[PDB]
Amino acid sequence: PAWSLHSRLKEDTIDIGDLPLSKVLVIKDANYPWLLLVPRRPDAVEIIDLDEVQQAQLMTEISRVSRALKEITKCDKLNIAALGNLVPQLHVHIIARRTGDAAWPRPVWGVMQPLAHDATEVQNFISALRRKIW
Amino acid sequence: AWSLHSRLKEDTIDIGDLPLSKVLVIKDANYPWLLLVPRRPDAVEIIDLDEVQQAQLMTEISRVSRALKEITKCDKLNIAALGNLVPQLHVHIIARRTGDAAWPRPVWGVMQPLAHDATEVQNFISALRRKIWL
Repeated sequence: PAWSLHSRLKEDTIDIGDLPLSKVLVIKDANYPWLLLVPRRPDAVEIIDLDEVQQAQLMTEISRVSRALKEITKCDKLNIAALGNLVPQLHVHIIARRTGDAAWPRPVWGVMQPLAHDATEVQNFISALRRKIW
Repeated sequence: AWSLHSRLKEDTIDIGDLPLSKVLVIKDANYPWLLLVPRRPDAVEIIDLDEVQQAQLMTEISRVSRALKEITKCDKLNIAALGNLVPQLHVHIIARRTGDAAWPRPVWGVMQPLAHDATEVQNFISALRRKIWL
């Protein structure tokens, strides 16, 4: 079986690379430093749809990526979530939060209209991420 | 020695302990809603846990989320470590249904909490204990 990224996720992200299990994506909303991990298992919707090895690997990847994100952003608090009420394909949000951000202290989802990235600001972000993760 | 954060204690009912995490039911009957609270003093982020603890946390999230989906026959699980207000690391595991009060939004802060009926929550608790602890 072959894997491909859900079209809704593809539309809302910038592809920055691949880990052993997960595709690594930057969300195009610039309100927050916001990544997705998308495990490359066909038909996976819930974490428990992954096999045991893959579940363990997903935790390793959440650990690695969330630490890199906190180091780059010096954020006050990480938010990590697998929600998927609208998009079936298993994806894990990893979001850097700050007390001064647009949604604080609430969770980000649905609070603000998405902000477009400045191309230079996001490339610096992506570069910093690539160096730390890989 | 580890202790549950006062706000978590106020908002939950204690249903038992796994090797790493305390298992709690949220006092909001709008959703079948659990917390896993790793019993590591001072833990705030998942990355504050050591590698073994993070691995066991994934095992416990998987076990509890599978049991919850089996009991509730829910449409979708939502799993999240947010912690914007309460520093102590806790993982929400929530059963979502298309007919629920917040659907399709994430639940947090949407609706006023509902009080549990004492019989229905006890039955939910016993059913969980049977699945999780043999």
